[PDB]
Amino acid sequence: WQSYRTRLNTLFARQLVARATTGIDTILSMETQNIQEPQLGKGFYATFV
Amino acid sequence: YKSRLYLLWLEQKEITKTETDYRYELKLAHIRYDGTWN
Repeated sequence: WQSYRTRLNTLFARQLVARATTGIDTILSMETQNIQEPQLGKGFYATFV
Repeated sequence: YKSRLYLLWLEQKEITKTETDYRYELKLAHIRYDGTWN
């Protein structure tokens, strides 16, 4: 949209499947909630303080 | 794959061209979280 990129989908569930093999205790854990997804095309991340 | 069980198999379909020949397809299915299959 103009110069913005909005993520439309998610890959969370795909990574969740492997974690899920140990049950609910893992599925609902904080570590699970820290799953990362790929960046939206060419670009980079940066910190501005 | 992706720590999930998948079943992969090859199937043969008979096609009339007459003469007989065969078409081949590969199928893949997997277990869902509720135990059902896709």
